[PDB]
Amino acid sequence: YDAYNLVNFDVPIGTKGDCYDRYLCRVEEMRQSLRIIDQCLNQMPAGEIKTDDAKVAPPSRSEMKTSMEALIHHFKLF
Amino acid sequence: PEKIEVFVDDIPVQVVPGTTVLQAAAQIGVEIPRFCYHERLAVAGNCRMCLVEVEKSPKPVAACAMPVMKGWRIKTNSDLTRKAREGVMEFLLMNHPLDCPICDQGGECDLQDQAMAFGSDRSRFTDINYTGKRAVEDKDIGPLVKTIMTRCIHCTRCVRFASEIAGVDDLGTTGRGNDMQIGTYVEKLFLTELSGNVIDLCPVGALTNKPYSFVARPWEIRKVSSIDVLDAVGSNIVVSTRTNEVLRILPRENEDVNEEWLADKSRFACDGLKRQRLVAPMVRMPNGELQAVEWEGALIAVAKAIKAAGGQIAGISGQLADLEAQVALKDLLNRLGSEVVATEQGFIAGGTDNRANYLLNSTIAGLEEADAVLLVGTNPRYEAPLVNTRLRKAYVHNELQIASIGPKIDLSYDHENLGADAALVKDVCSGAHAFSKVLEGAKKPAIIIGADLLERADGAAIHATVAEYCKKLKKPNWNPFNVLQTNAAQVGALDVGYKAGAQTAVKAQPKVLFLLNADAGKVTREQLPKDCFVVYIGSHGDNGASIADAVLPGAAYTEKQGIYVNTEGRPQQTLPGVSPPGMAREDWKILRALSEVVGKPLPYDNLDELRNRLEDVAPHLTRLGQLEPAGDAGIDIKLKELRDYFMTDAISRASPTMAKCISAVNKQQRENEAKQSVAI
Amino acid sequence: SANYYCQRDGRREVLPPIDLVEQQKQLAAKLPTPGKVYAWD
Amino acid sequence: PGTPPPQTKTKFGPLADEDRIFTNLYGRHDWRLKGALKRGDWYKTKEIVLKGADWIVNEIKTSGLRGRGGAGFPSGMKWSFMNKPGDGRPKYLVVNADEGEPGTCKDREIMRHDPHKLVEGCLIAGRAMGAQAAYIYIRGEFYNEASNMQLAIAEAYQAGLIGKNACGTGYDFDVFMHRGAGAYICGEETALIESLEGKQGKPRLKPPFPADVGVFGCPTTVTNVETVAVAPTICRRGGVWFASFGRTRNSGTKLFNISGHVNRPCTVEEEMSIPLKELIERHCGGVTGGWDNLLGVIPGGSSTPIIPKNVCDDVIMDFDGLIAAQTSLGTAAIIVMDKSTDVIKAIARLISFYKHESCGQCTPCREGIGWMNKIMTRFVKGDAQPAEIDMLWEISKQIEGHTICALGDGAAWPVQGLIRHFRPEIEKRMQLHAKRVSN
Amino acid sequence: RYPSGEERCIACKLCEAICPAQAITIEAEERADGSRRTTRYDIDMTKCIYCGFCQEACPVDAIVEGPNFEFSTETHEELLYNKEKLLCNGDKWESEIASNLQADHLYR
Amino acid sequence: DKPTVRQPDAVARSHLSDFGRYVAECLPKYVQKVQLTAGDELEVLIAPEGVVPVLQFLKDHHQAQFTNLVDIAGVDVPCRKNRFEVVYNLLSLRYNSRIRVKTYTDELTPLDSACEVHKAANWYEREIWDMYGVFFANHPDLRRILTDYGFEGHPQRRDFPLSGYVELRYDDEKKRVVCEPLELAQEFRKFDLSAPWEQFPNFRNANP
Amino acid sequence: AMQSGTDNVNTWQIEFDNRERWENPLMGWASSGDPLSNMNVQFGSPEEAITFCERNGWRWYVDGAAKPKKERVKNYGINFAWNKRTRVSTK
Amino acid sequence: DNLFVHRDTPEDNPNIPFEFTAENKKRVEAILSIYPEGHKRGAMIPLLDLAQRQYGWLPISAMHKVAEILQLPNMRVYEVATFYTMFMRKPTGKYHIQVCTTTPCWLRGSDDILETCKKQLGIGVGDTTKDRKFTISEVECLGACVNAPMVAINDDYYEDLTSKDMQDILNDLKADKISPPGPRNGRFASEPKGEPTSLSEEPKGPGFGLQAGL
Ligand SMILES: Cc1cc2nc3c(=O)[nH]c(=O)nc-3n(C[C@H](O)[C@H](O)[C@H](O)COP(=O)(O)O)c2cc1C
Ligand code: SF4
Ligand code: SF4
Ligand code: SF4
Ligand code: SF4
Ligand code: SF4
Ligand code: FES
Ligand code: FES
Repeated sequence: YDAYNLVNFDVPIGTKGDCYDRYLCRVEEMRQSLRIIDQCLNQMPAGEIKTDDAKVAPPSRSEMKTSMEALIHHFKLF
Repeated sequence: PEKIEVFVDDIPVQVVPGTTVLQAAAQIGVEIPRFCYHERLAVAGNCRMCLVEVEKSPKPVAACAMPVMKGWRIKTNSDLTRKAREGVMEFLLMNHPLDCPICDQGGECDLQDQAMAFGSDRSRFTDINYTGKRAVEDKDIGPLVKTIMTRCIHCTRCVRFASEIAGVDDLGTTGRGNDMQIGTYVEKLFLTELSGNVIDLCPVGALTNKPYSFVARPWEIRKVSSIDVLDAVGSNIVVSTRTNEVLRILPRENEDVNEEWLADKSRFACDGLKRQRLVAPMVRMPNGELQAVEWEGALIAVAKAIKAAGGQIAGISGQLADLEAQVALKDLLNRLGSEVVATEQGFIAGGTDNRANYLLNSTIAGLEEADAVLLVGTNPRYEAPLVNTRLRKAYVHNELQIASIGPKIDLSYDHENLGADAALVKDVCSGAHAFSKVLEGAKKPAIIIGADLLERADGAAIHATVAEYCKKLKKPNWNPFNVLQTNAAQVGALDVGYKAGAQTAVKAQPKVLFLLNADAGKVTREQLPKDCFVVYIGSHGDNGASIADAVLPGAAYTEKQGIYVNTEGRPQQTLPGVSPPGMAREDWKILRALSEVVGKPLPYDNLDELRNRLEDVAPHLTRLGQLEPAGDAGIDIKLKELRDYFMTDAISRASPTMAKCISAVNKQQRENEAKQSVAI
Repeated sequence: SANYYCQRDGRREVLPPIDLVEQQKQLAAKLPTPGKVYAWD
Repeated sequence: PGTPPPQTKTKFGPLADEDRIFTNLYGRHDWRLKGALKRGDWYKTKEIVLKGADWIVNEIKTSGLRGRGGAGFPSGMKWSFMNKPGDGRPKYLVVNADEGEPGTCKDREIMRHDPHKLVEGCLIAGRAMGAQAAYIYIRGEFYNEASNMQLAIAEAYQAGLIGKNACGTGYDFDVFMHRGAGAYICGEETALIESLEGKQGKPRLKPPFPADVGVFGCPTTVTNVETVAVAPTICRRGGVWFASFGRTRNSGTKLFNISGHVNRPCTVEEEMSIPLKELIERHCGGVTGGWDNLLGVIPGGSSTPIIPKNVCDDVIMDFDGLIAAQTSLGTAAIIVMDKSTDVIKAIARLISFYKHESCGQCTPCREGIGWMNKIMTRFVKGDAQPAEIDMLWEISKQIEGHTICALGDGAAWPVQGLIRHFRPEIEKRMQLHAKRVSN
Repeated sequence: RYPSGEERCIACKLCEAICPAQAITIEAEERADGSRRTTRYDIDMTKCIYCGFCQEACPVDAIVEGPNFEFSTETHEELLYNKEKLLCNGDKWESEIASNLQADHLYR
Repeated sequence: DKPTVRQPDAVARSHLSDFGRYVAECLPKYVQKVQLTAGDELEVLIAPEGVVPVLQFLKDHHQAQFTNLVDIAGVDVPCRKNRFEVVYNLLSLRYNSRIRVKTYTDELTPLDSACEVHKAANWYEREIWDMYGVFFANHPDLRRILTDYGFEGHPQRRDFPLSGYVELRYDDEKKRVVCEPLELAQEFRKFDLSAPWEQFPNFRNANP
Repeated sequence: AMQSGTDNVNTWQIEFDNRERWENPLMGWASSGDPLSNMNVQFGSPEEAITFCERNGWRWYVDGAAKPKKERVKNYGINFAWNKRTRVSTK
Repeated sequence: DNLFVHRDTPEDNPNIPFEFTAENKKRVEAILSIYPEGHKRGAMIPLLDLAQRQYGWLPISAMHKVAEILQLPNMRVYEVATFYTMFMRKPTGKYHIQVCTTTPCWLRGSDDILETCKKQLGIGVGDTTKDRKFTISEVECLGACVNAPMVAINDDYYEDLTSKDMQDILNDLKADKISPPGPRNGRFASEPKGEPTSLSEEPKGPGFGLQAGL
């Protein structure tokens, strides 16, 4: 979900099932999240932030203060 | 009239011929978006939102003006229909102003909801940085209508409602092309008793409620269903209450009573619920002026005056009194040894026994099927204007000939004025008159008599003879005898057994004269004796409370739950929108508490046993919304102008909107008189 | 140009759920698994 | 039954002066009643209106006469809609007479020079559909033409040819008059119904037809001046002489007027299915600067799309050949444009004409026509992005077919033709403006 | 407020419609010159969750999240903000709010 | 191409359709209807007498190891005759899939507890009992898990008010936190956010 | 009545009677001690609402049944008619 | 800069009167008698234009007189006279020059004609002179499009114009002399100029081309 298939990481797996294995799994999750963060800063596309269906997402404030359909959708969706 | 087979949305339907594609699709549930088609107006094509795709056709068809034939396949959810609706709607949205945050119809605009439902999501209008958009000047309409024609989409709903139902020709569309403007060519006041409905009929909001200017928003509104008591129709309304405040009054849908319309006195009386209200019980001190007195002291003062009266008491019903308040007053007077009760508006002698003497026996829904109607001393467009809308519909749709007996009146349609002589109606009962042949030759004839003509000294005689004429002309499932009584409380009071006429309580010489919400001023201090403890149980008290000795407060029709019976005899129930201001209570609760203070309490404690006693006195006074038809029934007009129409009731008298309307109408009258007299 | 909402309409392409028993009955006129086998050992 | 016979003729170019329906088009003879009586007009009218309405409508159906006012709807089947028995309401023949399409001026010349043909055709067509009155709606611009028509109507009343006992046949037919004031939307059939009823403008919707509800709530037929004026020649010369000209479906004789960028402007009467180059080159001169200097032609008025030189080099000018050349014929108006003038300002002038002459009832025609006027003004100026062109095409696809009458269709068509043909002209002008504003 | 001095809030009530804790109460009447501007604009800051939906739902830039957060009160009623308190906050904090809106409007 | 429209997963559609026909064939006594919704989710609509034998089946079969039970959800729809519906969401780690098992239950009619099948139903079936009154028979201990100890009523029914019936305040006469009838300082402003125009024509006749 | 849509009309609902709403002494807010003023419960038919009201012990009443059918005909040809009073004057 | 709403101009108020001449009253009666009874509203357009045959332009008093004649309220006459373009609600001079701007007239140089007339009179478009003598307005197609550079002065067509030719015409009109209508290049009516390519032969009389059986 949400570009987790475009990033590469390892999954911490414990053996004993005690608190020490869960603590080591959590700190290893903190270690692998650093390389997911590294991949996310390494590849980031230049594009829009919201979906462009204006009936499910609020439009830009310039379009709201300039155009009519964006003002109607801003009024309705808010 | 065999039905034909139409496949709409690949779904079979059997429709009678002559119906539109929009009706044939609304028979199964799917609705086509519309701007220039109302169900009660003429069909037109000033917008093109009704373009639906029928199969094997080159062009889309306008669904609100398409007589469908045998075996058409209509595709509402096709790609061509959605592309056509998106294109036509972005054309509608090209020049419209970005006024939604400062527009009072925002949140209930049809353009916003159809832009979310059927329009596109963005604008392709790149020409707003240069050459701009269209802007037009605001037209000068009076104090009921706020006009900004920049928001208008030119659908001519207002023009069609003025030309057909309202009857005034002052509205029209001027010019050609983008410059068409939907407004009057000159600065004129669009005066009509049905002007408020145009605010309902504008789909976008170019025409706006001017009393309801910038007050609230549609999602903020709590909507409560009730009835209006200002006119005789008993029209179903919805009241906009938000945070203990009455905002506006809108029509409610019923085909039998109002048909989605509302009079101006019915609609713009919400401003009168704030001015001149009664918030404290007031007792007349021996100094000479009324002072605000707590509830227990006022109740024991009225009880002391009742015990000092010794059974010589009387009570008069009101113009705007509740049915349950009248029942509580009658039970209090009958339990205290008084057999006399009264009503402000008089009636004939002996008409209380049969219901059809005092009912509009032909249905308001049936009056649109009339063929020839005779008005005996009434002006229906100022007494009960929705009856005049029904008569206007029967005028335009059926070949109707109407004659009026009395002075010169305008009915918004043509009519033959027989004269102001009384005995001419006997000529209508003689058969020698020319309109009598039209009345006997009609398929569904009717005769309407005003209540003010029945209050006069001839009265029952004029009530008798035309009733005999009705016994000469009757059709199955049709009662042609009709009476139109302006007071909403009159029919309920005569249902529960009120002796009509304030003179019946004047001539009884009461020591304590009870009054309900009565501001007609038919009784004064000069007709009353030297000592008379006048107790006024009302809501406003502009008149009839200055002469009272114990001014008790009360709740208005939007602040209490009660029954009102309209002129046709159909009982309806109002609902409490807001709380009463101050320490005002309901009138039946006040009368029950007064009976408990006096020492002879009424048996009912809550509203349910009061409704049970209503079943005990009349079985047709509890079936709300259901009309029981009655059997057979056995010249000057006080209301002939609009300024006479504006201030009939107490709530309309206390309102500043009606005073502003009379000021604007009189200003236009002196302006027209000065421009006419400067040419002489 | 060439942008129509109905070609890219996300909300209006949602259908009611398909009755899977009746789908076979109206379309007919290695054991089945609910997904691929994942070895979590 | 009546059918158009097949043509079986290859070349439609040359004609003879004896086959001219309007022998006094240029007004070299007397326009009054004596000139018409010595010119063969008003001859055998009594027997034509005495032989019955079915024979007249069968003659019109046999000749295959189509519409001459802007539509390809054939006139005989249109006239056959009022052979139904009446329901107690009077029947009306209404001849529309506005010709407000730019380039369209033939029937004005028939008003000024051959009015008795129009009056005799009105009597013949009113006999053919059972009508007893004729309403002709002149514009207020044509004041001398309306004076000439009223003088001819007064001469026909004095001669006893119309009115009570028209041509000694016992048929009553009074030809009335109406003068509208400067509306191009008047000229549409239902708009001219609503203008004869006293309302303004505003065409009515289709399924109540003019043959059904019509003028004053009475059934009528709206016909062109040219169709009515050629009706006595069809009824007199037989059903095969009129069908011997043109092709099979498109048989007739049409007044073609050539205007703009020619050394001799032209208002000829010509056979249908003539080639365009032969029609320009035979009579009335030709394109200024030669045929190689020709940029484009508009084969109709402002309702029809433009065609360029390479398309119009081999265009046969009937209805069906022009539809095969992707443009409507409509009314006849040949606007010739050479390479010395830009097409963009002229198409913007046509769209500004449609913006000025729309009645404003329909919302796509009220709003999008002003939108297309703004976009065409920017295209004249050059201040637009390349994308707007195809988007402007989309605006045409949101106006064509979505409106009440065909003024929206007739305004979406020439921009469609301009985008289809002269798109590199728009791109070159816009690139020139971009290089002007960038540097 | 506008640079001319008129208050920005046109009583359009999208902020109260979008306020998830429903802190904002707006009551509006027509003013003497015909403007739409409010008679009552109350924000319950003990109910306000500081989510910023009102400034996104404001068509004009009337309601705004100021830079101030040192506004702890001794008394519960003093956090019931009136229209005059909000207008005084707009008068006091106008420079930093205008700088933040100038440096942040192209992101929104 | 449409990049603003979510593309469904076909390999989660075909496998779930084949498995839905499989579970309809294996249990005709309890399963009334299987449906594959938009979003590639499979729903099984069982009888109330088949709560235990269906959820056991999906627990222990070789072709369906729905051994994880993530949540038991109660929905109160007061229009229907059996107003409550109970939704068991099951996750299969072996076949990497999800299923939803839905049943209908009235407040007086008990339901079979799935605590013998999945032990997470030891607590989730309490929560619905705390919020709807759905009695789960043969439960280990069916107590009140989330609301107050003196709370009378089930709050997440649609016939229960939003602000409740009572409030709590400290009484320094009784020296304790006492219970009072509800009086709000500002009432809940009910917004009428109803769409007068229908926006989905595909859901117009989805009720029969 | 200011809208022509009817998608919010077809659903029946039950509601409770309005109670006392008063001005707050401190601020201008509206306060109500009624817990059930904001609770409207949707139903698809009146009879299911009757069953719900009798099952939960509430004292019920019905405001009014729905209108069965209003037969209306809309003809475009009546706007332009001969010897009829339904002829329009505008367009 | 036309306005589709009416303001209380001292030259356009309803205070000033407007009565039909007794010579024009029989024309009003004949125009009313052309159209059938019950539908006299169709006599509206040849009535208001008839006011332009008496007054020069159309005031609001003429609108009120037409509404009084037709026994219908004023707003129908208002909207009909506002829709059409010849009903000049503004003051208009003695000669109303109409210069066509549309494409078949624009192709042969109507812009030079418009600029020449604007230099000759010194007024903008849609505006009258100070002495109410000349009025200009850009106008759409009028017909007679064979003669492209035309103008229309007081419903008279002045065709086939040149800038020098219309300068001579305006110099004749300024000195009160009348000017003949028609094309200015020696051409009588609409025809090919120079050679009789069509209708050169004599027209055939009656009795020619008659089918058998008539
Ligand atoms: C906007 C518009 C304007 C028209 N103007 C004219 C006109 O000036 N003259 C004309 O004869 N037909 C005109 N027509 C065509 C008429 O609607 C009608 O088709 C024709 O006059 C009669 O057809 P006919 O030639 O088959 O008899 C116009 C059509 C439209 C849509
Ligand atoms: S009329 Fe409707 S679309 Fe126009 S500004 Fe008002 S709310 Fe917005
Ligand atoms: S003012 Fe309103 S009702 Fe009248 S045409 Fe305009 S949008 Fe329609
Ligand atoms: S297409 Fe335009 S010009 Fe024709 S009726 Fe529609 S609104 Fe009038
Ligand atoms: S603060 Fe903003 S969103 Fe709220 S009412 Fe005022 S202008 Fe509208
Ligand atoms: S930031 Fe505060 S006032 Fe604004 S919407 Fe959120 S909670 Fe409401
Ligand atoms: S409402 Fe049907 S086309 Fe306008
Ligand atoms: S285009 Fe100029 S008169 Fe026709």
